[PDB]
Amino acid sequence: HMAILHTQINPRSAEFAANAATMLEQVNALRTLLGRIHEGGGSAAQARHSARGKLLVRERINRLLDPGSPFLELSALAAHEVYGEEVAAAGIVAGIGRVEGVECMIVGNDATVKGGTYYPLTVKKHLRAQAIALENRLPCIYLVDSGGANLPRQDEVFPDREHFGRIFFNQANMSARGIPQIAVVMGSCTAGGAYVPAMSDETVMVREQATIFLAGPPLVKAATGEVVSAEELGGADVHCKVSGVADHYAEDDDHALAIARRCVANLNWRKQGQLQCRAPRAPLYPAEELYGVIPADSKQPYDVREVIARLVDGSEFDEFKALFGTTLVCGFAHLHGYPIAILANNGILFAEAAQKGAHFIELACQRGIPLLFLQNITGFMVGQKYEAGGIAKHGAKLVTAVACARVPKFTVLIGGSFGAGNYGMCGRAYDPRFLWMWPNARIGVMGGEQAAGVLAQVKREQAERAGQQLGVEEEAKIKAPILEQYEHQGHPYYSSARLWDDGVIDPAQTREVLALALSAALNAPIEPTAFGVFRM
Amino acid sequence: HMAILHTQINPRSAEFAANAATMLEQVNALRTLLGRIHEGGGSAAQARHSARGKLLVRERINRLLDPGSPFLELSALAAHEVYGEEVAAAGIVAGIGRVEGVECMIVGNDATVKGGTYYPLTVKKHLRAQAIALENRLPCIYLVDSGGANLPRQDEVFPDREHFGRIFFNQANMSARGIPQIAVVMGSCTAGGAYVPAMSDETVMVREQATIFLAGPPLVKAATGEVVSAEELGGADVHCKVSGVADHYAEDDDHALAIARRCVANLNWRKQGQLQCRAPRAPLYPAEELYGVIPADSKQPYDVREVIARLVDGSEFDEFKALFGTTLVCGFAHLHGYPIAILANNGILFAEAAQKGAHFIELACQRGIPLLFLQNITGFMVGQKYEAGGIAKHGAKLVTAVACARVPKFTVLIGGSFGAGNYGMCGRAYDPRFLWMWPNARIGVMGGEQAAGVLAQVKREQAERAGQQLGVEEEAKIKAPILEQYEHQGHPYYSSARLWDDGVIDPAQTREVLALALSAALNAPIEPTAFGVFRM
Amino acid sequence: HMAILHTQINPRSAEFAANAATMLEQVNALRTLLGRIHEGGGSAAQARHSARGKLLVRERINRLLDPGSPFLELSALAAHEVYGEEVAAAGIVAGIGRVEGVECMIVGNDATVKGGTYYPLTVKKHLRAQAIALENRLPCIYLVDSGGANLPRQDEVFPDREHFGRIFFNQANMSARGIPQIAVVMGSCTAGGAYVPAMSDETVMVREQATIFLAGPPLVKAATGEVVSAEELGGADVHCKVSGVADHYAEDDDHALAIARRCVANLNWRKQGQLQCRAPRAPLYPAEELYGVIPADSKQPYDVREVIARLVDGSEFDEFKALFGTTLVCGFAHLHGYPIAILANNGILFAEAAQKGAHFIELACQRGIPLLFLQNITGFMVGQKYEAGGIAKHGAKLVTAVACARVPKFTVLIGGSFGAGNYGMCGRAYDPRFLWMWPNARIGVMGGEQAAGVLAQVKREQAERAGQQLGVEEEAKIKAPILEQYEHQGHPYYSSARLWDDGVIDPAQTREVLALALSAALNAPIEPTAFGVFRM
Repeated sequence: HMAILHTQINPRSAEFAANAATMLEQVNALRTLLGRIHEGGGSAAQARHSARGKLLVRERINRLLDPGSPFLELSALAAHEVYGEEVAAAGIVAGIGRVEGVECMIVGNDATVKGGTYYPLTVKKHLRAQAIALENRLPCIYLVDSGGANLPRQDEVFPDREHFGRIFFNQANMSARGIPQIAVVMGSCTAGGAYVPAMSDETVMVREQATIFLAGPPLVKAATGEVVSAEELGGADVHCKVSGVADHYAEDDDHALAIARRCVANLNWRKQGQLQCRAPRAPLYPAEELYGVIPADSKQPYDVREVIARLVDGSEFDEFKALFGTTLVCGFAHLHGYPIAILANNGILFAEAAQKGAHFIELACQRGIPLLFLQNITGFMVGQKYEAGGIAKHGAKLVTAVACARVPKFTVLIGGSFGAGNYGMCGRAYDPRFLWMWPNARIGVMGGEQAAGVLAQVKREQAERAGQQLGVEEEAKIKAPILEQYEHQGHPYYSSARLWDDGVIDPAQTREVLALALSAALNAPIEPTAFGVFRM
Repeated sequence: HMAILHTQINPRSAEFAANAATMLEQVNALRTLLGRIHEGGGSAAQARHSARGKLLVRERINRLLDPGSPFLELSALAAHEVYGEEVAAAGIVAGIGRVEGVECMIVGNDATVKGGTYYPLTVKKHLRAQAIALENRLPCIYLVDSGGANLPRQDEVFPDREHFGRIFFNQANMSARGIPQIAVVMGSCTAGGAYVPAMSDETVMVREQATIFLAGPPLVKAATGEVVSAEELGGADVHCKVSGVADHYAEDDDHALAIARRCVANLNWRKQGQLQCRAPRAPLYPAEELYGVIPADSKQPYDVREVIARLVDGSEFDEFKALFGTTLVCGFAHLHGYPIAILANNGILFAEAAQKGAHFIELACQRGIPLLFLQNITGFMVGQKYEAGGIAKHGAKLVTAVACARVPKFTVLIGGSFGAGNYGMCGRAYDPRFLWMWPNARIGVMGGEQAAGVLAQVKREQAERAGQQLGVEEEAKIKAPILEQYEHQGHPYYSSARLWDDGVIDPAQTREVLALALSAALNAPIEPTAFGVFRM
Repeated sequence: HMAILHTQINPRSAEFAANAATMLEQVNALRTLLGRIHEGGGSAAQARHSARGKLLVRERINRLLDPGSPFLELSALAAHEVYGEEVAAAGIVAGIGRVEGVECMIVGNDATVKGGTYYPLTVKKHLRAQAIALENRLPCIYLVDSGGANLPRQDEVFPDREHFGRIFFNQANMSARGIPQIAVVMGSCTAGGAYVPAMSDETVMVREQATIFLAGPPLVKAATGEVVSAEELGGADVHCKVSGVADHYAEDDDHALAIARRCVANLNWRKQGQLQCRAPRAPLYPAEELYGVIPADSKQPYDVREVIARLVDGSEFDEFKALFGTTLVCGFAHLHGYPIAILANNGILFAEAAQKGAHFIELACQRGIPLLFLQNITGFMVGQKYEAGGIAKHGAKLVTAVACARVPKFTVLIGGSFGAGNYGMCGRAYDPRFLWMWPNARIGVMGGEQAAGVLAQVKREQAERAGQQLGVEEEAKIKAPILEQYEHQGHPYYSSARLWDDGVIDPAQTREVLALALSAALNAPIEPTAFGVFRM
């Protein structure tokens, strides 16, 4: 009770309503866009797929999952506005859900989106799902239905370390670590794509539908003159009865998914992570109040404890160093019964805030407690006295602690994510198990207004050094392209299309997403931490 | 002696001379291009740098290295023809050489190239050098001299996992593993760049020259009105005497490099890798004969043992399964006294060749012997009988073995690198410690001629299904853009500019590069291998 | 060469001569006192011992050691001026020397000193020798010749954790760790003392001389009326032929020592510690110049680098953070070829000096380099701004680093050792492998002058609050007992008598003692370090 956060927010105030209006405009747009993405290649394409007697990928996932199972979908906005045409969800629906009680990473190709072909971001998404499965020890189920690669961009799909070949490196190394690899082939699987089922531990194929071959009919004809249909070349009868490239023969998609559930039921699976949990308790304030907590003006300060109060159990928060380095709020809580250690920005980073954050992370790592980072950061304090005071080495303490911490880390961008502050708050390069972004958030090497000031601040010198002065409209016009660049490149949709995050989410779903992610992370053991040299 | 490879090549034949002419045209072009890249930002830029009393980056590396030390330079062709202007070596010179007898990874910014600013490929190159240092346990020395980031492309430099923030994640985790991180600041170091020295274990700064600050003079003026020079804000006096962000105060570049050598002399360094070596012996045939070994026609078969004979000690090679799966040559040898296990393409991959290769890799992993992959691969055999014979699962055995092998692996692309064959031969996604490409090599998801045939093979159908036939010139014109795409995207310069490889090399330097790489790899221990499930 | 320390000291100056006079007065007194202690119980007692046909303990050690072997003697000043009578070296001569090439801890009772009975400090000395053997992995050889315990002080010899019973706990646990325990019984061994040979792995006894029994003749007579001589009760014939309490029967002391050498020759001993060493080089300046380096006034500042220059190889020293936190000098060197990391006081501790020292210790622990602490410390800076600046938490960083460091640590008190500064500089509670004290050094919770000021500063208030003032002689008389207390309790002889150190040494022998200690420490492996939470 003494740890309870008492809100100073009034859901009925004019300020709260203005904040909610600004946030809901973005949340409503996100819901509408996700609804469109759910349709894949669109009505006509979905109809052609169903006419082939195939279940759509989202229906396949629905039937694969235990009835009523939550599904944490990853990167639904992948590829949004990137290519010359729509490539919904980058052509793959991926996420974590329960199958025979086991949390599995499910990756399914959407053949209604450009025939299921792999664009550069399709590869990135398949690889990110595998990184999450490796880091959290999640059995993988690949629902294969892909017609090939985006050839005009083959140089961005095939050769490098993070290109298509890495999918198989990942399958083999996960299998070697005892993380089961299951493939369900439900359509085309050609050339290197054949290694998805061949390099899976168990492989199911749908008869008179699925095919697997290193070289398809056109290439066989071209190279040998041999004429053969896809079914005769590599259909289910060939691979389940003769070659053994597959292990289970399914009558149709529904049967294939039921066999995949049987495969999971026989994994003898045991979760290895352990935390001291409490009975879950809900926060004391409704999640939808988060819509009115963030000021409509992204530069306006507010008490980030108001966000924490709506995410944690019983709105209880035991704050660490509450009166020191007050621009970084740190403290312990529970979320759906799991103990968590929270770091949340509450102003510009000062050296004392970075010192505090590093010490707080040392406590969480000593105790094996997961870390939650709530980012709203524009930068550090500036000026001669701050640099002389060593702000670079104090920020370094925080970054070293974040980088070395081995407990599961989770990051939510609830406001700005700019410059070096992103690193100290566990941005994407610091491997939080999952990173999500709210619809109001923005990210960039610097804020657009700062970047614009430099082109302006400079153009003025070029004018003065000519006995002239820049006018008001003149300066506005000079700044325009830069402001536009940062708003475009920093928008949640731009970030999410490129997988700089695992999803843009409705703020009111933050607690649910974190609860599913924490449970998933506990399939793997909580590891001890070794810190590198701290520059004192 | 019984293991000696007796050549069937005649250095005086007309065929050998034709092959040599074709190869030397490419080798001569590579040498000329490397000579140009050595000049950095060019004559005028190098002159402005020297007039500031600064040593050029390659001269700094020359003085840092032990006298006479070989230097294995990484990715000199980075960024070639990628941006709208020349960005020589992507603005960083990186490589491995001896400093006080210790093999160190040296990464130096070239301030004569766009002020040392970080373009997207500059970040990729800095990260690749750190991956090599982590994987081979090499102390790192960063010669910092960078004016910032390529802002128009900030979205490709800053936010994601493989962007700028990963440099610090890497420094901290290497420090935690006991791989020393040394920074020598010799120019500008601003914003997030300040974390290079702040997050190094020991940091040297050149007085009245080097500066370090999270926010520079322009930003301090804009935010507080405070006017301060770069030297007063974060010069060596400030950071060595007051803040402690730096640890060593240098009088000039020469002194800074001498202090860096003292830092390495006190690392108490011991190499952890061990192999049973023999006294080194040279091959029996001159390295320059390699220029005439590769047929001028890249599609013409030749005996790859002729390449092996010119790379290994005494030209001795103990071949494994010589008469089975003969399109993949496998065997043991020594290179500069180090035992190695070689896999080299000698035709199209058949199931038996993949079976053989997987078994051979099991022997090398059981014994702790490094693997060398010589790639010249166009694909697998095609047709109904090959797919029914399980070629996909036999290829899978090879890929699983390559992916799981924990002994040091090295890959040289000596011809084609196409499709799934790239994976089984340890392409970039399989983490060979180093991967190099010869000047005649080509890489792609498929060969340009195969891709062209599909657009053609198809356009003919569209014509026939119209009672028409495609003419000879008509077909040539249809195929032209595809052939061009694959030759452009598959050229060694295109691959190397993007770091799909660690360097395009003169074939005659292959043995030397491999000897330096093998020695470097032995700073780390040789690890045991755990294989995933093999699909029998 | 660039790392060479160039002295600013003139061996011919008047100041140097004054310093040397003050130091040599103390060094000469120490040599004379050690010469007296060498005589044990004195001429008559040594004569009675020799008349029994027994070799004196120092002659036994001389014959046990390899010819020419150095001997690092521990705590020769133990018990000096503690009891009502002389108890030279607390009745035990202990130290490390080579026996059949193996560095062994030798502990020999001196039966000429109070019949070899154990006074409280005799127990402390025996236990300290065993702690050094356990921590450095040194085989132990106990030359037993003790008549019992100092009964009037039995409560300080027998019951507690650090009392006599701990000797056997130590023998058993060292044997369990594979650190050989060898006993050579050369005189009396009674009651609990019988467990020295019974709990040794191998035991030698001198015939018609050595005896072992849980209860001697007087007690057997008192309890059973049985009359038996010591020889008949527990002589060598009884224990080597009948009971098996001993394993080797010796004709005389000389033979017993030769058998002990055979026992060591068969230990199959291998040293487990490894460092990257260099060829040893002498310092560039004579060791005897150290006599003139320390100012005659213990409160006068001097450059501690002048001490370092006369201790390390080639007088080479690579200083870390030379211009920051300048009151704590930190840097790397070699001593008799061994790499070492030195921390040396050079003024009052400031927060920056403590930060620097903690960072320096992190480097030494990361690299596995032994630490050398040269203490001359009076305290930390005082006042409101220093406490507000967090001096307590910055000092805490240094103490945490010292406490957790697992590399071998060595401490030499070359001046003051006062208050909390003692802890941060690796005082006795921080387990340096060895701690020595120079003859000019002083130790205390605070300096005598500060303690005296408080009694005075206070007595003045009591006088003023009475309308009176304290006179000059009055104040001097008030301060007298306190100044006397601290000079008496802080003198090297007082510390050494109580084993707060392992020996008071001639400053010119510091390098030799450290070289023997470093070699000894390398019998054990160099262990990695785990730091506790650093309070940032």
